[PDB]
Amino acid sequence: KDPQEILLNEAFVVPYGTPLSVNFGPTVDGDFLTDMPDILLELGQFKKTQILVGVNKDEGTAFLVYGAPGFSKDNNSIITRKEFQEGLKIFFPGVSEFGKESILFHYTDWVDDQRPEQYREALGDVVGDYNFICPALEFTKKFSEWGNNAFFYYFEHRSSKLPWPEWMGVMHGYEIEFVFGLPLERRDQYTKAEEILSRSIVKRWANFAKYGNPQETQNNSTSWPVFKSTEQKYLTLNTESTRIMTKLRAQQCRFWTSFFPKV
Amino acid sequence: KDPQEILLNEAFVVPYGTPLSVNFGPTVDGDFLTDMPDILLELGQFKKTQILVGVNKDEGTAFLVYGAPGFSKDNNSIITRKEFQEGLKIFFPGVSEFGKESILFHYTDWVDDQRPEQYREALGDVVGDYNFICPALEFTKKFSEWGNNAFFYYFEHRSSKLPWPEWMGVMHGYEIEFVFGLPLERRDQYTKAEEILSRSIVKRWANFAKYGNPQETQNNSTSWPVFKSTEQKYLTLNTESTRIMTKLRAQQCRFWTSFFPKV
Amino acid sequence: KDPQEILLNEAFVVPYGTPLSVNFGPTVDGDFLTDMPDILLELGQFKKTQILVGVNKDEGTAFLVYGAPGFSKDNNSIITRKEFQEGLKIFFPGVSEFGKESILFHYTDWVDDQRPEQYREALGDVVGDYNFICPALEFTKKFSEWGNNAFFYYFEHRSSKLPWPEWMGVMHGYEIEFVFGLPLERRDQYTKAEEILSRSIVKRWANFAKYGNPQETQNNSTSWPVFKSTEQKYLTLNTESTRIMTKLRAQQCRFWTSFFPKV
Ligand SMILES: *[C@@H]1O[C@H](CO[C@H]2O[C@@H](C)[C@@H](O)[C@@H](O)[C@@H]2O)[C@@H](O[C@@H]2O[C@H](CO)[C@@H](O)[C@H](O)[C@H]2NC(C)=O)[C@H](O)[C@H]1NC(C)=O
Ligand SMILES: *[C@@H]1O[C@H](CO[C@H]2O[C@@H](C)[C@@H](O)[C@@H](O)[C@@H]2O)[C@@H](O[C@@H]2O[C@H](CO)[C@@H](O)[C@H](O)[C@H]2NC(C)=O)[C@H](O)[C@H]1NC(C)=O
Ligand SMILES: *[C@@H]1O[C@H](CO[C@H]2O[C@@H](C)[C@@H](O)[C@@H](O)[C@@H]2O)[C@@H](O[C@@H]2O[C@H](CO)[C@@H](O)[C@H](O)[C@H]2NC(C)=O)[C@H](O)[C@H]1NC(C)=O
Ligand SMILES: *[C@@H]1O[C@H](CO)[C@@H](O)[C@H](O)[C@H]1NC(C)=O
Ligand SMILES: *[C@@H]1O[C@H](CO)[C@@H](O)[C@H](O)[C@H]1NC(C)=O
Ligand SMILES: *[C@@H]1O[C@H](CO)[C@@H](O)[C@H](O)[C@H]1NC(C)=O
Ligand SMILES: [Cl-]
Ligand SMILES: [Cl-]
Ligand SMILES: [Cl-]
Ligand SMILES: [Cl-]
Ligand SMILES: [Cl-]
Ligand SMILES: [Cl-]
Ligand SMILES: [Cl-]
Ligand SMILES: [Cl-]
Ligand SMILES: [Cl-]
Ligand SMILES: [K+]
Ligand SMILES: [K+]
Ligand SMILES: [K+]
Ligand SMILES: [K+]
Ligand SMILES: [K+]
Ligand SMILES: [K+]
Repeated sequence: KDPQEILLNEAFVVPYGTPLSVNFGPTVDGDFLTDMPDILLELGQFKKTQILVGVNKDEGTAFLVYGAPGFSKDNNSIITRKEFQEGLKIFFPGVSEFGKESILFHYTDWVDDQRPEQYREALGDVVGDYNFICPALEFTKKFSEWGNNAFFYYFEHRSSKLPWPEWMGVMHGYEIEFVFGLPLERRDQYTKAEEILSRSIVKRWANFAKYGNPQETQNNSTSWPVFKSTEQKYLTLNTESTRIMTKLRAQQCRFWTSFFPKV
Repeated sequence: KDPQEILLNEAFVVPYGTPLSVNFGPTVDGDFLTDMPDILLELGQFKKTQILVGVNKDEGTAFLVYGAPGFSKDNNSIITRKEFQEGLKIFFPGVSEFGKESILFHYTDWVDDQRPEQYREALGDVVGDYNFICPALEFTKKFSEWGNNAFFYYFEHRSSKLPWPEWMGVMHGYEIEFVFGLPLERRDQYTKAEEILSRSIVKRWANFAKYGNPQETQNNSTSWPVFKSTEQKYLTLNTESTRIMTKLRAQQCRFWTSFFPKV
Repeated sequence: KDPQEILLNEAFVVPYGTPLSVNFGPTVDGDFLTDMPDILLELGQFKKTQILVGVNKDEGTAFLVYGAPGFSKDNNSIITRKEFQEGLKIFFPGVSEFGKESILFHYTDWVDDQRPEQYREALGDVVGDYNFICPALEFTKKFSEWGNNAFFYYFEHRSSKLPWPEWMGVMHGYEIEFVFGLPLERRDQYTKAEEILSRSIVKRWANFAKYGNPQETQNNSTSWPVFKSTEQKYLTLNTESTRIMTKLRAQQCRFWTSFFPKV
């Protein structure tokens, strides 16, 4: 077959896709991957070395405009309860009714004003916590239980040049340009504070690669503590103040990690 | 003398007052107070029991409009470096030039954009950290070193009905109405979220008085951990999310507590 | 160029030198030195082995007669406050006025008699603590935090044959002849007690090189304890009594190490 014909048909090999559909991805091949990876991770079979792991504040939002009803990059995407329910259908196509109600339940006990943005925000969190944040935090706990140093960050700066709308917040993919040092180029219309954040991140990544320890040691910076099961400290990355915090998304991940998999 | 004549002359018994002038306050009388209290605190001579201690996010701002030049409750109070320097004169009347430059130094290493509000914000912090926040945190460390449980909070909600302007933030005195439960009165034009914050605070204060432990135990609330020297955990009080944080104002209080007193 | 012409011009490559001017010294070349060394030290990138580190009691004095006003090797160098201030100019040429006042402040709170030698002594200490003693003690703490044994000494014997005057005390460079065993030569007009001190030092250095442990094990000598962050024990070297002491120059080094670098 010519390549186009393979590509054109890729989208349909699946009965129903989601916006995060991975039609063709990694498998347990007996070669690159000798067993189910959940089992390797659990039983400590992996390279012993240091890791640096992190997530952005609004991982799930990018995906809502590729299919969830009531969403648009061109308006404020205030959605109703019903639209929320329909969005869960779109993101959780093979899940029992009870599976879906349980998500609705975990994410809609409002605190508390009847804010119009309640449902729009809950859907972004749902998508981001299940698909990105809770699996990242779970890999870091399990990896670190076998003795190696790990460091965990939570990126909460929204690029001043972001072409997406405000409601989508600190989006998935939009730390990359900080890590690669784009805002160090003064000609580029990023702010002074963005220049400084990128410089500090670039230093911490570089020190991690060279020395295994993602510190910025010269400019009175906050020390990045190791992530240990038990305390679960992480470092926030932002323009205002860098903070040491504990137990990211603790209630949400208990839901995704210990209950949802049974469903 | 008639009372008016005593009152009229109270303001002048002092060569130069500040907006926080306490012309007539507590003294070491040999009776109520048997020694200099700094010495009692240091050497562990005080009632052994539990304490609950806290501060508001912008303690110092209320005072800037009673004398600092360039300030007004009726505009945004953008001040220059020079006006800052003059404000230090107003707040630190008996202090050497070097004493004042040292404050300027600690508080004006900008991060970093040349934001117009830099000087206005630094002056509020200066006034609040010296007069309220660092002495509160220091009393709590010293008290807790002798064995008793202590709990520390940082109140960061600005009342929706605050008649003062926005720049003044979470002002000194404006937690009181939350503690006394004014926003529980639905007729009063506070928001739903304010109602819930006040209800939770009132419960925590009440449980502290009855049981010595300022927990809200029924509504999946964040546990308030004891404040210990070493970890120095505190609880944030706000409408969005309640957090456990460590070492409030650590760099600023090291300045006020260990250096400024020598000056 | 002929060598003389390079040498003649070396002194002027610098806008203003101090008596400790190092016009041409080590650099981060990418070769011998792969990164800024403060960063290597902080992050534990160095040979892991034992170290022996120390300083003399009056490191800074030798330098005062190469430029500080009011100093002379031929008189008692009683200087005034003003001369002190001028000496700080000579030793701290690129430092802000505030930087200089802060030194004056740390070093001139007299205890307390108005002794005429107050200013002369404070200037020697200033020069010695900043340039030699606090950096030595800081390298030893940081080195030892990564697990290796370290030993720290404070040499306080003034050679009986010292051609410099008395006020200059236990000068920089004048332990060397003890380490190399010059006073073991009985023909040389050093005292009996100096002979014994040199013999003990030579033994301790030799045992350190051979065995990693700078003990003198045969003559009922004081054991030299390892220097650990936390306790910070050191050994004094003198003719009368050898002592174990803690936290050399603790108040002065807190000044040089944690505050002065910001200035
Ligand atoms: C925000 O936009 C969405 C997205 O759909 C629309 O895109 C808009 C920018 C709009 O101008 C229109 O061209 C396009 O249909 C709106 O969702 C749509 O809602 C309308 C109701 O009139 C329905 O016809 C559609 O079913 C629905 N489309 C999808 C894909 O869900 C949404 O109402 C709007 N919300 C606002 C302004 O809050
Ligand atoms: C904000 O207001 C201050 C306060 O002083 C003024 O109050 C204003 C609301 C104003 O309308 C006027 O009635 C009153 O004087 C301003 O500070 C003043 O600045 C002016 C410069 O024109 C000086 O004349 C005064 O010295 C000074 N007063 C004091 C007490 O400091 C300030 O300039 C203004 N700032 C803004 C708009 O950013
Ligand atoms: C100690 O000596 C200094 C050094 O300067 C002088 O050296 C002396 C030994 C002296 O005999 C003279 O030959 C030479 O000038 C004295 O400092 C000098 O003070 C004089 C005041 O008469 C000034 O003329 C100089 O500015 C100053 N020189 C320098 C280089 O600073 C100092 O007064 C003297 N102190 C004593 C005796 O306590
Ligand atoms: C450290 O120093 C200055 C700010 O005072 C700045 O130019 C530089 O970017 C900082 N370095 C890092 C790695 O953040
Ligand atoms: C607990 O329960 C409900 C919210 O579900 C609320 O009415 C009440 O105020 C809460 N109680 C406290 C003490 O916060
Ligand atoms: C030990 O013994 C004698 C003194 O009793 C002396 O001659 C010798 O120098 C001492 N040795 C050392 C290494 O100090
Ligand atoms: Cl329903
Ligand atoms: Cl490790
Ligand atoms: Cl915690
Ligand atoms: Cl200035
Ligand atoms: Cl108790
Ligand atoms: Cl911490
Ligand atoms: Cl003076
Ligand atoms: Cl060792
Ligand atoms: Cl001690
Ligand atoms: K968040
Ligand atoms: K459930
Ligand atoms: K704050
Ligand atoms: K200072
Ligand atoms: K000494
Ligand atoms: K200082």
